[PDB]
Amino acid sequence: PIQSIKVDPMKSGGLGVVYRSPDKGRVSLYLYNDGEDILLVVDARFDWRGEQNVLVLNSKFAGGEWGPEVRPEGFPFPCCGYVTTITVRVEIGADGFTLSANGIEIVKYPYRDGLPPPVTKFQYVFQDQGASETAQLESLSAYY
Amino acid sequence: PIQSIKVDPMKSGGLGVVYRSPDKGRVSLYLYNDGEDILLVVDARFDWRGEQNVLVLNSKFAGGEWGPEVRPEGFPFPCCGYVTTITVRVEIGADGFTLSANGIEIVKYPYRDGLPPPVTKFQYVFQDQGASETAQLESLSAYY
Amino acid sequence: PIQSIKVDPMKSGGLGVVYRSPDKGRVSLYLYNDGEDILLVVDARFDWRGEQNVLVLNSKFAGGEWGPEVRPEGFPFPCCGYVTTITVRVEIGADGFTLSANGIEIVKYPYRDGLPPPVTKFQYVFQDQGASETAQLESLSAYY
Amino acid sequence: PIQSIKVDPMKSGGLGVVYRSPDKGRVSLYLYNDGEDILLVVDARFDWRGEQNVLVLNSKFAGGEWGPEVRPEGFPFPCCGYVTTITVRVEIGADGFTLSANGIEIVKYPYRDGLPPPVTKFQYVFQDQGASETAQLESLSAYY
Ligand SMILES: [Cl-]
Ligand SMILES: [Cl-]
Repeated sequence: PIQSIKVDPMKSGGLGVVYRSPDKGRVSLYLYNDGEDILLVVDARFDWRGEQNVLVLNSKFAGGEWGPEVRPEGFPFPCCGYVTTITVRVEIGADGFTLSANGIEIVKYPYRDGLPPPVTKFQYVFQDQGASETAQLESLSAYY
Repeated sequence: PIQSIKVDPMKSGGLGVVYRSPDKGRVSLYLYNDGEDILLVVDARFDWRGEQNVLVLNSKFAGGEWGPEVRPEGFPFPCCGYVTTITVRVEIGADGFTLSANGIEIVKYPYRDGLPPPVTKFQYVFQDQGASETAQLESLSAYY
Repeated sequence: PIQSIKVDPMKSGGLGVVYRSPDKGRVSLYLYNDGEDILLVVDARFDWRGEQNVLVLNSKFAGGEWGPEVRPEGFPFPCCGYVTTITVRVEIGADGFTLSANGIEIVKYPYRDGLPPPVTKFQYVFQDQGASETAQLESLSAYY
Repeated sequence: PIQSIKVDPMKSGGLGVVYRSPDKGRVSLYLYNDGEDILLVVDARFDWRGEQNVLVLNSKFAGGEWGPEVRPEGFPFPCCGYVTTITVRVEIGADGFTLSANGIEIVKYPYRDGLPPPVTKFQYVFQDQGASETAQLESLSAYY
């Protein structure tokens, strides 16, 4: 449920993960810096603390709390309570992260008010919430 | 919208399509033989004539009637109006077909009485409802 | 050893094969039309009739003569007797074909005078010399 | 020419890299532990300090020098002075690392005399030796 990869000062390219999704709970992806700030989170919520099939993007500093939430239409959660393999890739952009899933671009996310790269840790977290089918991680990836 | 490949008689192997899904309408996969009998159709109904996110399997002779329709679950229909990229593979068994989507098995279809392989056609058909994102086909593939 | 797919008239798109190579012999890719003219053959000679690791492109009418033979370089022929997995794709241009192996372009073949697309057959043929590892074909693929 | 990924205590699974090979020089892959020992190196030598198209596997402790060298037949170096995309995956086995390339297994390598996992850093190094076509890294990967 927790694993991660730790990379050389990544000021370009993209990280990516492949996982089997879960019917409940959520699957978050963390993009830390050296200060251990959160340059970005990608929180896909399958069935979480009240909401289904919701995608959240945010960023905080280590010590302070969260910023304005981003919910973008386009994340391929399955309907019907199903589960499938999802590919998510995060591109390290010039003016921001660019997120896509299963090869289809979800959204551009400009770097938060003084929180630019490099990314140095990339982290997958699954948090269960009573899931009949738990998430399964297949792969973590840095691209150059 | 309508595309196919003609193989050499396959009795062993598998077939694969890759496409971006539509928000409405349906996407059908026809496995024919010589006589243009449907050994199996895989009808992914995203929104079609009053069904949402419905997987239909079945078979009919060339100019015959449909058999009883199998309705499996586990098909990565995106929630909430979305479109994603789908990967679908059918393994041509010695028993029946084995259906998969995104590296995940959905169901076993024992061939219908009188409709064994050889398969010689693999067909893609998309049929529009009122979809704002029509499906676009990517790849058609035989596996040996 | 010998396998193919029949497409709908492709004038736009690409075709793909994936195979494990042999140590000796050759592997040819034929792009036919209706009249069974060779719009293009891609003849990878691993050891064939006194050529080692030789890439031959060419075209002939159905019951006609070969044209002048193009001999490109850059084809991932394994060294030292080895077998590997090859990925070959041909893009059906508006100019000619674009040849690729393992995500890498090898050459541009402007269609031969009188042999434009539509392509309707994509054929794989392996011909043994004295190879201790015969080639085994994996996938045949049209791209749209 | 140098990049690497740093992983959670990997006692199973496999690491992998995708690169564009170089016409000369060599491309080494390092599997370190926490002591910064070398659990394994995978040195593919395209054109190195006297030899062509040679594959070397070894392991040392941090302070002492190398062990017995392993050269396994099967690495897909290109002939002819060419370059192509190579996929190498290293599986973290029960009794050893298991190496394959382009989906074809090269060899089992049992853990060196008291040098078992976990792996914690995975590292790509290209060292040039007058190369007309330098290696290009595409991706580093941990598999679970
Ligand atoms: Cl027909
Ligand atoms: Cl014919």
